[PDB]
Amino acid sequence: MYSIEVRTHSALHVVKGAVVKVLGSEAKWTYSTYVKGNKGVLIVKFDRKPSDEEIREIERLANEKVKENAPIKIYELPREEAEKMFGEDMYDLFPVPEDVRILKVVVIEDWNVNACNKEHTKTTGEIGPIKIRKVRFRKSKGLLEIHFELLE
Ligand SMILES: [Zn+2]
Repeated sequence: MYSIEVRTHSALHVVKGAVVKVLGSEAKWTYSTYVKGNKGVLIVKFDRKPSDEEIREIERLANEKVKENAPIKIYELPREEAEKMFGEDMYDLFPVPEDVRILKVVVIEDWNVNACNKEHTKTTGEIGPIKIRKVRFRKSKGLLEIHFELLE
């Protein structure tokens, strides 16, 4: 019972984790994301159009994580300490403004770690079913787009 957008924003972290499990470290860098209502889009740097099989697996794993109802942990830490603890992987391609010394790090254990200060659900179960609507690879930009939506 969080707003729909809070659930969708939380889904981005679950979807990213699935993307990395399926596609590997080559897709670990988020370029951008966007949420509107129950719809979201995750854009990561990648070098090819995933196969229908890979796409189906990303969706399955995302939903499996939701069903597990794992906790979505938030750690507030000095920026340099977070860097020592999590390394470069907690960041996306657009660096957090340099003046930010207090960082909030979102952790879904063994799934995804990301510096993000937005509101999130407390557990992955609160997100609800996730459906991948469209996947688009922009060869010229080296970016992979994953469009999805929440069933509630
Ligand atoms: Zn977030």
